[PDB]
Amino acid sequence: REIVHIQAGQCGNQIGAKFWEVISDEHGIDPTGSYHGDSDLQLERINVYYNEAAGNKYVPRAILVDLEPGTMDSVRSGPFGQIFRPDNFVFGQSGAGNNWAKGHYTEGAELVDSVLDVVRKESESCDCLQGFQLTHSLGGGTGSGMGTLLISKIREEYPDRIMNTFSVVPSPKVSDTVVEPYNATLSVHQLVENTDETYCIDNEALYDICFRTLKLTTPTYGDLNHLVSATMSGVTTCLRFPGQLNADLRKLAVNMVPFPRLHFFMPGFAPLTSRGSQQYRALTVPELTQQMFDAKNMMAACDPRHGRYLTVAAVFRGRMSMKEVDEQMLNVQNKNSSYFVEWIPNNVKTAVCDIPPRGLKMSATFIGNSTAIQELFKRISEQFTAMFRRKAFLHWYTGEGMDEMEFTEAESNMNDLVSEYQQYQD
Amino acid sequence: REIVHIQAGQCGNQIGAKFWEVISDEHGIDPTGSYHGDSDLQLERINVYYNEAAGNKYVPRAILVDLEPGTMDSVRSGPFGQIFRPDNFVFGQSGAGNNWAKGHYTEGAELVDSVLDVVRKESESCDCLQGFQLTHSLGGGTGSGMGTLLISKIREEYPDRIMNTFSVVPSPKVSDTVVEPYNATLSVHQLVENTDETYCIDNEALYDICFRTLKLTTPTYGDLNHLVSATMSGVTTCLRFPGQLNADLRKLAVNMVPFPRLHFFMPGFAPLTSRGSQQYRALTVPELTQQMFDAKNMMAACDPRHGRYLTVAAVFRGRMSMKEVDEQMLNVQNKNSSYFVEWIPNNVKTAVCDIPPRGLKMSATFIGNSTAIQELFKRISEQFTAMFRRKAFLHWYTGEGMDEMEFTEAESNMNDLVSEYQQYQD
Amino acid sequence: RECISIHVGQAGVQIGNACWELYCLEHGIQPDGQMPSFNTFFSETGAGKHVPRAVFVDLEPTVIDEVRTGTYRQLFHPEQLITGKEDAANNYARGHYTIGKEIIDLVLDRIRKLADQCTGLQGFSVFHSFGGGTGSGFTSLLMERLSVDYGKKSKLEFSIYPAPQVSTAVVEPYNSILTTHTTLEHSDCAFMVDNEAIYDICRRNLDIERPTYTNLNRLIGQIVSSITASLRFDGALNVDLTEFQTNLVPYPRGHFPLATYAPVISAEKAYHEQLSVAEITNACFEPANQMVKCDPRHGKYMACCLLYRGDVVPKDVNAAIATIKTKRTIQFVDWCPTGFKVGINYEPPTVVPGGDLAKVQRAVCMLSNTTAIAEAWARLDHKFDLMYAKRAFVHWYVGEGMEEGEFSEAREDMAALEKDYEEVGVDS
Amino acid sequence: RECISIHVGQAGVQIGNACWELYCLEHGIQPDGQMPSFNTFFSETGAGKHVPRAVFVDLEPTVIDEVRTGTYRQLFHPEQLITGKEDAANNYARGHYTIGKEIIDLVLDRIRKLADQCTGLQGFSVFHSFGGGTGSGFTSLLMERLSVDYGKKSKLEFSIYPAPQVSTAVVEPYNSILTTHTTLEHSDCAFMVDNEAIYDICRRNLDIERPTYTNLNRLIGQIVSSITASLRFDGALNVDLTEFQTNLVPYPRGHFPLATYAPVISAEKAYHEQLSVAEITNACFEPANQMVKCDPRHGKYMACCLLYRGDVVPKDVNAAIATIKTKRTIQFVDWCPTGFKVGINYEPPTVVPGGDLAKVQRAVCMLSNTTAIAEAWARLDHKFDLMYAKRAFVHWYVGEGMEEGEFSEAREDMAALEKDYEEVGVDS
Ligand SMILES: Nc1nc2c(ncn2[C@@H]2O[C@H](COP(=O)(O)CP(=O)(O)OP(=O)(O)O)[C@@H](O)[C@H]2O)c(=O)[nH]1
Ligand SMILES: Nc1nc2c(ncn2[C@@H]2O[C@H](COP(=O)(O)CP(=O)(O)OP(=O)(O)O)[C@@H](O)[C@H]2O)c(=O)[nH]1
Ligand SMILES: Nc1nc2c(ncn2[C@@H]2O[C@H](COP(=O)(O)OP(=O)(O)OP(=O)(O)O)[C@@H](O)[C@H]2O)c(=O)[nH]1
Ligand SMILES: Nc1nc2c(ncn2[C@@H]2O[C@H](COP(=O)(O)OP(=O)(O)OP(=O)(O)O)[C@@H](O)[C@H]2O)c(=O)[nH]1
Ligand SMILES: [Mg+2]
Ligand SMILES: [Mg+2]
Ligand SMILES: [Mg+2]
Ligand SMILES: [Mg+2]
Repeated sequence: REIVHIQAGQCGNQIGAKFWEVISDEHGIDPTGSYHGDSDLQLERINVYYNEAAGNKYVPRAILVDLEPGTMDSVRSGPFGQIFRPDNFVFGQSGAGNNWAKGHYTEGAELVDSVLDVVRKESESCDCLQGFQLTHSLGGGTGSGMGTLLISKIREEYPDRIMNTFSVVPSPKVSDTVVEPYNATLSVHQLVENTDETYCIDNEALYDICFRTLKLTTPTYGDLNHLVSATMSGVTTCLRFPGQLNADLRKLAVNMVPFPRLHFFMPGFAPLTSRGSQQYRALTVPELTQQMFDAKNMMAACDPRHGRYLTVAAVFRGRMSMKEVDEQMLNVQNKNSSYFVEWIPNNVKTAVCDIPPRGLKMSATFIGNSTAIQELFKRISEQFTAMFRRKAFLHWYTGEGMDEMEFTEAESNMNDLVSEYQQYQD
Repeated sequence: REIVHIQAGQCGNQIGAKFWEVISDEHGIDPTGSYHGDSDLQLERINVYYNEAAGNKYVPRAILVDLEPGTMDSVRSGPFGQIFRPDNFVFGQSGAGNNWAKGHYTEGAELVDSVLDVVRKESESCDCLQGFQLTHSLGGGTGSGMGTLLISKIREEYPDRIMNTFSVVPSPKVSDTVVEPYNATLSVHQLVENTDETYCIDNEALYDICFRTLKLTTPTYGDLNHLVSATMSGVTTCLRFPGQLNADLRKLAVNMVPFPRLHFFMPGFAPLTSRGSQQYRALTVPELTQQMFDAKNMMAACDPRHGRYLTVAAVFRGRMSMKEVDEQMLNVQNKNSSYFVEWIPNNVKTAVCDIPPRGLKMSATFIGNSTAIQELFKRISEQFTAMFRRKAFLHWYTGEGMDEMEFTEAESNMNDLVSEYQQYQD
Repeated sequence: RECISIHVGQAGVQIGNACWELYCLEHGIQPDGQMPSFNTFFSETGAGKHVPRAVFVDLEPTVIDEVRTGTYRQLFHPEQLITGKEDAANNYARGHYTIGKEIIDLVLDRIRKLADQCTGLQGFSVFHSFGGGTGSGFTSLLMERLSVDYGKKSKLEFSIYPAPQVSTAVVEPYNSILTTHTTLEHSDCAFMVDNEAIYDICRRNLDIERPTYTNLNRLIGQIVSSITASLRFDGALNVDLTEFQTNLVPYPRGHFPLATYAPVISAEKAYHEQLSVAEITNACFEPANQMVKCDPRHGKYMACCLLYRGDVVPKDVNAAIATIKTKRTIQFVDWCPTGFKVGINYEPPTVVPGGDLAKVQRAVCMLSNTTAIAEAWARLDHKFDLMYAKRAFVHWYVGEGMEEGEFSEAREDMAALEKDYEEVGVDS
Repeated sequence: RECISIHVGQAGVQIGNACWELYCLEHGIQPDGQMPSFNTFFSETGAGKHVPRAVFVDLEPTVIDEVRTGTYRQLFHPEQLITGKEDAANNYARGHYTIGKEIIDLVLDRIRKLADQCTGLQGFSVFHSFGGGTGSGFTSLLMERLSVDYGKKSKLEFSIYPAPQVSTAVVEPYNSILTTHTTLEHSDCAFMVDNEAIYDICRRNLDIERPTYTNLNRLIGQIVSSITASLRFDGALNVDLTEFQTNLVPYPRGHFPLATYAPVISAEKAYHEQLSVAEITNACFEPANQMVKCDPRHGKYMACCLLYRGDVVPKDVNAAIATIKTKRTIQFVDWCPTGFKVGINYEPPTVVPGGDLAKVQRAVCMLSNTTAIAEAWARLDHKFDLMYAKRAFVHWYVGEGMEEGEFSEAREDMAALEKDYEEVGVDS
């Protein structure tokens, strides 16, 4: 039942920082690693994410990896740096320069072999691995490059374990580097063959959530990465705590993947609104389902209603009735049937567990698999072709040794994924 | 059984402000939304106008809409701004300039789509809608323009729900803008096809009530809009509280509309007199019926006795006998038979409920449908033609894109309405 | 719902001097910019200093230097104080082109800066004379460029009308006529004011022996704030600048409402007097209180708008209107039935320390579109004719590049304008 | 992640003087070396004295002696102060070979010493002029040797562009062109700056009557630290020098980004002004704030990078970018879709005691690869042609051993460069 988490790149490092913060909050673990919880259940499945160290202290089953010391140090300096063991800090000293070729192909590979040995050590300490979780960017050098190398090696060693990853998706409004589409394309190409699932979160959408719904004037990554961590913890709540339905991630994978190559997901979250209105809220399941269905509360920058749904997973936290949840989610499909694909009767599946998130009575996490997602791939592929056709900046990757066909084939596979969404779309 | 109310424009915003104030008074709801009532009946049908928020707090089922932030803010700053949720404040930032073309045709449409989504949200939260209530001006840009757009979209979505609206009618003594008749004509044209009923209240008459009967030297909108709210609450008293006759608005619609296109009403109210004389009053049903019949206590600027009645609805609040009310209202018809149209034996219909207005032992609301109303349409149509013939100011609407025939046809339909009143008149 | 104030020439700047002083008085703004409290006219810096959203332009340093040496120089941002090095010699040719064309780009970019500072610009107001150089000619140039980039934003212009008495340039008719045309082409609403009528009010209602521009500007400035500040502050019946466009201009050309204002009474005569809403509005329909030298009883009305400050009730206004309709001699044109618009704020009228007018509890601004304006135009046409008949001084423009036909043309355009007012006045 | 600063000639050294002064100001370094606190630029001795990782070379003692007599002479290690005995007479022939060749080996070994002192050298930055001798010629020699032993380390060069106004050598075009070629051959990124554009900024935005090099250097120095110190100190979005290579150079030849910087405002004008992230970046896209004499509106963009200091939020930057895309006139070349890179530190901008610029809460450095750079090259080509047409002064190089064809060659190489910029600008 255990999961090994790996943080790659600043994105990975900071999102994961928030993730581990939250998970320790879930179990009553203080920043020193000491358990001071509230419930027995907090310990009962603590093993998924922690090792019990002498003295009832816990160590997160996760590896922090990068090519820049400063980042790693900044994470270690904060709360929760203390909970991590020195053994999990693997890093170099010179970033990749946002170059997948440097991260994946050359330099990052040098660290990856040591990372893998630590991975192996941890998998050996585990009783039974459930899977692996990676947090990284789709556009960065170690996040997409190094991280994808690591993934190919882990899946190689553990074919039946669940490989999932959470990753930051480029947007026209975000884009930092000109070769960001190049890095994305190359990573996608690999991820589509080497993962079981990946979550596509876009900072653009996250900013909109923060202002529009959360009424923040200054969205920061500290809060943006908070929202991501909410969804990341949501997906293993049932795994960690008793409940009624679908606790296992594999069960979820079975119900969420109709076709081997379409494994990209749209996370969302409810309740997600500022405090000002919270005094007028009345959470009910219909209320949570209204917010989860609404595209504005999606973390992915994509409106599902533009495409069609293949699968929907909803995970509920806190004590709700079976009827209420199952009736209401059925009703979502009933009322919005035009946005679902007719192949699957009962497209909406639910998971329900008995432990609510600290501070809320109830909560719900949304995982969608809709053909609308192809739009995100269009943004990347399009931008790519413009660069690629002229070979602008290509020399920086050819300097590493990357072949034009390596990129060409990478594009090809991206085009395949879009076409497959279209084949299922309609 | 539920009603969604929408406040459009300053008129709508301020009249509705008083309306909601009154409705919360009716049910014992304080400005925070907390219930501290007197009776069980106050809660028993609170659902028509409220949502129960966590903690026994209630939220008014209504949307506040305008193009000017300041107005919206001023409403929100007062008592009862707190009772409204942020979700119901929909507004832009630039008024329409009193231009129906800007409100209906262009700019207001941009907000209307978001308003409608909120409307839909609320109708989804309801168990069963009874209908919709709008409060707006006939002469303003968002009140008549935006509001009429909104109405066409709502009726489209809910054909069998009751669409009623309360609106401020221009008068020669009130008239602010030169294009006010233009806005009125255009709104009328639409309202006659798209509503089930509209109440025609004229500030002129209201001022007369305030001074003549209420003995006020300085009539203010704060009090004028109070009188309107009295009548607005009167029509759903029975709906909200147990009684004996005609609680439903649809029942009233059935009894008040003899012909599909004649759906304009003359509200009035009793008791309506200053305190000085109240010590000499002795309310009886004859007393209430005397005041309600008397044209001076009508809120519409029109004397029914100049035309003829098609229908009369009287709603009584408080514990009165059946005989007293039914005998006396029969006697009104008997004594004033010359002002009723002979087509309908028993032109006067009554509704009687058991809950009196706070502060009174008994009260009565008058709804008339008399052919005299055509005079108000004459004032508008006449003024219109003078402007229209010369095209003074027309360019401001043609600037938006309005066609001379759009206005021509609008006039035509106004002329039809007057002719139909004449056909029934005699 | 913000705005920008543009002051060109000494007429525009000196009037502006009183205007911003008044704005300080309206909100308790210290000369240093510190103000504890108007965001439509000011932006705020992190220091808590507020800065007037305005641009002051003078092709001769002189007046701007005066600003720079005054107390409000700490309020104004240095970039807003723009100056040339030579005036236009009272001459449009230089104002509009030869000289002014060399500075105008600076000016426009500072305007853009402010335009970018504003979030929701409603528009802007410009102050200048008709007869000057910078004030007329430069102004023309300015409006040509502003209508390109802003377009649709409100273009309010306040123009000083040359009086027969005061006349400071012999070619004022020429300057004025050239200008007029361009204002017809690009303004949304022009308000022309005659210093000679104002003087008459000051000597009779304010009882002032010897009026100066400083006193004259105070009066005008207050009127302007009664139109704008009063919209910004909110009251009962708020009336936007866009509503004025919509309501005051029947045809694209008739954009010349005139202003009348009351109470304009000295402190000494105000004792003892209390004016009701109706009484003040009766003063507003008296020619003797008209800020433009013309006869309101002669012309007809097409549009009228009354704005109220302080203690006013709609009901009292309603009664006042009936009185105007019945008392008067307000011949309204058939083309507009009844056209009276009413805006009522709660903001009370303000008083300038060391002022010349009484403290008042209610105040009324009258804007009106009347056919009497043609009268003023007729006077200017005649004056032009005389000068142009001889062609005296024509070389001062022609030698700067102007074309004879340009002058003919502009006059003709004014003649057309006057004729259009005739036509609208013809009942139909 | 350390670096070395190399200062050659008076241009490089005097700029360096301000640069190290600024570094002292950034970290509270005393002239004696004592500092209680930058390890990328300083190494520490057991005394707690820190030593600037830099080498100062001047073929004439004069300037180095100035350094030696200044307060920071206790900061600098004597071995880092290298001097010759005669200048290059403004002449590459001597700078690069005849004279400079006799010292360069010393210099390189001192560099090696520092290279061995660093543990993880990211690279180094060099300061010099294009028109001098030592600064251009010697510099060329230097880069030839540094690329041999270091290779791959970052080669950033800051070159002063000869202005038409200031011209101190008649053979500057010749000096510059010879140099240019070699910088094309061995630098990774060259930043040329025009003192004449800088003066314009100082006289208008800093309001300085009489700019000197000491004021000019302060401005440049701050920009350079905003690029480097700001990377060393860590912030939100740290951006390495290798990322600049990767992101700013599309083809091996286009390594000439230009710099623009804002806020460049005097204290007096800064009062009252508060600039947002967006507003500062709007200043950064204005030609008037450009540190190179060219027109950014003329050319097209290929790459742009904005670095932020102090109080900046990514969201505000995102909005600013949208504004630049929509406002502008930023014609980006098809070859690069969207190329805007953003680096955001937390380190606030610093102020030099006795400075000329206001204290600011946020600051923005703009680096950009634009086709407008060709313009500058065209000017130099022309000047060369004139001199070379006559062959005036040619004997001062030829007599030192230069070959006629060498000059022809170098010009031609620049012509090719300009043509390559053309080609990239051609959309495809
Ligand atoms: N929601 C978030 N996205 C981030 C964050 N930091 C970076 N990013 C995003 O990730 C991508 C840039 O990547 P990184 O910082 O992760 C690069 P990384 O450090 O993995 O590799 P290098 O090339 O060696 O620097 C890009 O889309 C940034 O915009 C974060 O904290 N939160
Ligand atoms: N009984 C009342 N009538 C009002 C009130 N406010 C305005 N009105 C009347 O309504 C019409 C003017 O309209 P508004 O304020 O509602 C205009 P609105 O804000 O809907 O649109 P805009 O054109 O965008 O300003 C007119 O007949 C006024 O005389 C009020 O508070 N009470
Ligand atoms: N109300 C008012 N009118 C003024 C003021 N100053 C000048 N005027 C009038 O405006 C006209 C004067 O314009 P000038 O001052 O000559 O010129 P200018 O428009 O500033 O521009 P230049 O001719 O280039 O100097 C005359 O008709 C004056 O009566 C003032 O402060 N207030
Ligand atoms: N910004 C800036 N430019 C400078 C400074 N000193 C000189 N320059 C410019 O750099 C060029 C001068 O180079 P020189 O001082 O003649 O020569 P050098 O490059 O030091 O080397 P030699 O010719 O051998 O003395 C001119 O274009 C000057 O305008 C300085 O301190 N700051
Ligand atoms: Mg990194
Ligand atoms: Mg309004
Ligand atoms: Mg002047
Ligand atoms: Mg020298």
